Amino acid sequence: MTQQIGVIGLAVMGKNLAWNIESRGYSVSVFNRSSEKTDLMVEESKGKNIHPTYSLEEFVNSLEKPRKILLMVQAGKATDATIDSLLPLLDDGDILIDGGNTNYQDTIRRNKALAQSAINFIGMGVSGGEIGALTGPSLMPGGQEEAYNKVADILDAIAAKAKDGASCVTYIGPNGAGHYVKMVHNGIEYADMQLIAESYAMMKELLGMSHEDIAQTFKDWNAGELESYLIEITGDIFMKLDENKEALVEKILDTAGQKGTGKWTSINALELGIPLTIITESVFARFISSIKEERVNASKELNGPKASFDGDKKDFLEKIRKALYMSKICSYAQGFAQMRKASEDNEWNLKLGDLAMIWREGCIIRAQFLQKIKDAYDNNPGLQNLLLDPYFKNIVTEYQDALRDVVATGVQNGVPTPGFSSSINYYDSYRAADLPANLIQAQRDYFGAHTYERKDKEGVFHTQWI
Amino acid sequence: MTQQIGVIGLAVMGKNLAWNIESRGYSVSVFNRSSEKTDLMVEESKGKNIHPTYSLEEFVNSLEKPRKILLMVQAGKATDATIDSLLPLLDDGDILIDGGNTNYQDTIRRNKALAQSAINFIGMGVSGGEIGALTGPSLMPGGQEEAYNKVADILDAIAAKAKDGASCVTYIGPNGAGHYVKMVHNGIEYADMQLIAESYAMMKELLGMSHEDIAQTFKDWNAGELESYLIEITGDIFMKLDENKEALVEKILDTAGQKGTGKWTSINALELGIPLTIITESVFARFISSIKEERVNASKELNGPKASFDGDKKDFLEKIRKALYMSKICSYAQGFAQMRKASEDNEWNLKLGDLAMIWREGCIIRAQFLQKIKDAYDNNPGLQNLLLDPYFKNIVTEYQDALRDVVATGVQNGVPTPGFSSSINYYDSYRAADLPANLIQAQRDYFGAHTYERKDKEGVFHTQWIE
Ligand SMILES: O=C(O)[C@H](O)[C@@H](O)[C@H](O)[C@H](O)COP(=O)(O)O
Ligand SMILES: O=C(O)[C@H](O)[C@@H](O)[C@H](O)[C@H](O)COP(=O)(O)O
Repeated sequence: MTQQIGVIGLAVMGKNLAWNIESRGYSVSVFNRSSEKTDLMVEESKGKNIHPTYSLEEFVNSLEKPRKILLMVQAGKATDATIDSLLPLLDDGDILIDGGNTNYQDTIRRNKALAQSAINFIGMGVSGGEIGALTGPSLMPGGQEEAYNKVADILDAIAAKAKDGASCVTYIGPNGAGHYVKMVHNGIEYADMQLIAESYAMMKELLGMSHEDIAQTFKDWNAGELESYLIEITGDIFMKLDENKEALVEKILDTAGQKGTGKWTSINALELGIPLTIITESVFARFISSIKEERVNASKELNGPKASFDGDKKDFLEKIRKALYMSKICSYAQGFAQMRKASEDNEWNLKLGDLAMIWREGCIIRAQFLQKIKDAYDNNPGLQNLLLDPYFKNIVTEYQDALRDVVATGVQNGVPTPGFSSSINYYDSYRAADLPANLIQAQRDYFGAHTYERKDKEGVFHTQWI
Repeated sequence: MTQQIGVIGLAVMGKNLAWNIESRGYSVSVFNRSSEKTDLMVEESKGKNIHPTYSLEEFVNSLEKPRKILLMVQAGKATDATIDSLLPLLDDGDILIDGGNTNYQDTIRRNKALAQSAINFIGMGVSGGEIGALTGPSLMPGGQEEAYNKVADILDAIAAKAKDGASCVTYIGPNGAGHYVKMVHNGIEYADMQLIAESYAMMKELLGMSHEDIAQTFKDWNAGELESYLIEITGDIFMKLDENKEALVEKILDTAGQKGTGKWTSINALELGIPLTIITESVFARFISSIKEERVNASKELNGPKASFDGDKKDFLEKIRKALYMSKICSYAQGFAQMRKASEDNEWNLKLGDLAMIWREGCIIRAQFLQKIKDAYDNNPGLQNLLLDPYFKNIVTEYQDALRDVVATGVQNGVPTPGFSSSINYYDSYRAADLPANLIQAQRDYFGAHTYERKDKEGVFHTQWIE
């Protein structure tokens, strides 16, 4: 008479999640304010246990208590509009689940407001794309821990499974913790794609490699430690030829699009005081990407060196490979330092090892790399920074020679390497016992009387320099 | 019996500004809610036309109308609290001037709310420090234009005077444009200091020079095109001694303090879609400087190359100079691109040439470099980007060779150069006709079906990439 879970908003992401839930033996109610999308789902659901509803009242009354309602509607005001309409129809203990690409600060607000109406609110990050939602995504749910455990069985059944069987879902933390770490996953994803793009730019501009050799190189890289979904599809992309047997990717306009999640991570890092240089450079790299016609006009006015390489290209290709793997470690080390601080500031008590665990499959950044981050936190739960992990430390201690060679060669040949440059600069600053920040403190004391501390004496000092 | 202008908040900044005003022949009323500071300044103003008040009602009733009130109260709630209590006592046409380090969005809110009660509001950036506030600071007032004109004489009197005879103050724009431009100034200031810090880092760790040679180099640089207040005081700083013959700068804790305007500029750039890489790296550089204990522990676990240099040090030191000057050009170009975008979105109608004009003196980033920015916009008011100005373009055309050599050398010797690196990366990215964002777009279409556009034909496309 009543279904076990309900899904509002039946675009392709909501349709696929509901179908995923139904494929595991659960009964699902579906509703869409525009009932035409409900009418096509039912025809695409011949045989499936999908119960359509054509009103919020009928939808809510269709669900067993405590009601489990998954919100898969457009982010922003539509989500708040759907919440406000449901609130009069719900009963105490009902559970709302926002699976959209929501800013975590809105989730904090909705969770706080709804809780005063005795209503549970789970903001859940969902990663994996359209195909990921239909077969097994990465799921980052945050909110009331008790309400999570009441829906954990459903989430665990639909989530992607790692090679050790563990489902790629776990309780992240209170209120907005889930949507927060989904935002950080996307920020990490930005840097992964930009580092691949810089490897690609070096192979094309500096080495003059054809699209076939570019694809084969990424495939060879994918058979080793760099194995990842993004590197896999990068190999497939350079295989996709077009009308006249040319690389289709070479005819795509170089203007990188964006939703909020990219700039949101960088803004949050700045607010928290975390040096998220690599991801931020990637976000900034998308900004420069978008002013195409301005760059086209600047290319005719500003000259640079002509890229040339007189050495062994296969040896240098391997240096790019080392540079890519080391830059991932530096980028992830920054992203996990941000989550550690956000956990502390928001009192989320995050378990960073669990985040790497649920990112091993389902999500876009999924890679064997994620298993070694989990190994890092499994070996040392108090690990203060990824660079200090014994395995990762041994890598960057080795690969730094190739990363320096790759950056310096890119700079002398006019090939921009913002992600590579940021990684090596992060490694050199983080390991530096003494930075030139003492001169910054001396200047601020000069013109602003901002005082300073000393390296030998303890206390606060001010100096009349002139 | 009445005064011409009033100052609320008598810490050092509000004090010196009140004394600056009084030094020009104006009558100033002063107030501070904690009367401790008020009693002290009346002792410090023996013989000066300073009328002290000891209640908000007495303060307002002591000023001639339209009343001109300079608020120098702690930013945030204390400033909004002062406005809320002043409002019932004011009359239509009165003018409030907030001169603290205020987030421009707060100024937008206050201005529009107070406009509904016929109260003018001016958010004025103040740059120059305590001494600069006493003699002549840079002033960036934003608000109602006819409210600025009724106080323009006072501001022009107290502002620093460039050697054109022009004062370092202009009507910046409506509402929060004054505090916005002040915020970008501080963001630019962060980068100027980080670039100087990197230049110094290359001298100590790579070239092995000591404080004597480092100081004389910055003075040598300050005689040429790089002449700036910041580079000048750097040379002075590397000469202050421990009284045990040591350079005092070397035993200062390398944990850079920071306040809002630094990260505010980067956060704003990220909201506007502006590539502010150099200022942002400098903000991030201060963050990583703060975890000193985390760094000293990493210093014993993460090794790197032993910095060694064998070539001609004087040629390379000159290369560092060219690297510093070109990095400023890219950094300022990013900052002035941000301001151009911000005025477009806020209809502020900013005149960037006037900004560089009033930063020629009084402010912290003041330098002959800012005459060239003024000369750029005077040469081309529709300048797309400072890098396209013929003078700057010729500089970066030649200096890019040096900046590459410095960045490559520092990278090979483990000396971090985040400002130098992001500047040459900005140059190579801004001038790149074709960037590798085509691959990023292809990937976003692969896993997200976000679709893409093409270079040859036109329209929007989505592709089945794998079979
Ligand atoms: O599926 C995921 O892992 C992420 O959620 C990501 O795929 C996001 O949802 C968009 O697809 C890309 O976002 P941008 O437009 O910011 O690249
Ligand atoms: O006069 C100026 O230009 C500034 O107002 C200055 O006095 C301010 O104190 C710092 O430049 C801000 O930088 P911090 O955030 O490092 O203080």
